[PDB]
Amino acid sequence: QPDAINAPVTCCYNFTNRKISVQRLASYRRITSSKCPKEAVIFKTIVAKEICADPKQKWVQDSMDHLDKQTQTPKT
Amino acid sequence: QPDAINAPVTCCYNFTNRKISVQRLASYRRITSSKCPKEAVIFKTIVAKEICADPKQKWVQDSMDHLDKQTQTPKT
Repeated sequence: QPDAINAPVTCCYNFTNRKISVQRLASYRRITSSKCPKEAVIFKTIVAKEICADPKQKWVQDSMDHLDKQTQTPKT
Repeated sequence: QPDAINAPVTCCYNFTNRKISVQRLASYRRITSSKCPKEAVIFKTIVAKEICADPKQKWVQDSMDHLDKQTQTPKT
């Protein structure tokens, strides 16, 4: 018993495999819908160029982390 | 010479083929990216349930029209 199967499933096709400077990365909305053939990272650059990036990369593990901590500034 | 090929291409897979009441349709953002395997209509219902609908249907031709004229009210 599905429910809302006619949904625009936001998915990707390629992945910015170039070390994109964390500066260009204005934000990151990791894609991962159950209907997408492949997961990805929506590195919303500064120009709003949502770039799907392979989360299994070694440069997205660092960048995606600063975005993972670029919202609220923790304290010590 | 491409440019931004690692983009999250918002596409669909199925299409609400049931005559969805124009009331449920809160808005419509017709999908049609050059990377999507199929065009569609993002009938943003009231619950924000973006429903990709076949623009080649006979009920989406009427609904999609009221959405096509549900923004500004023309005058005579």
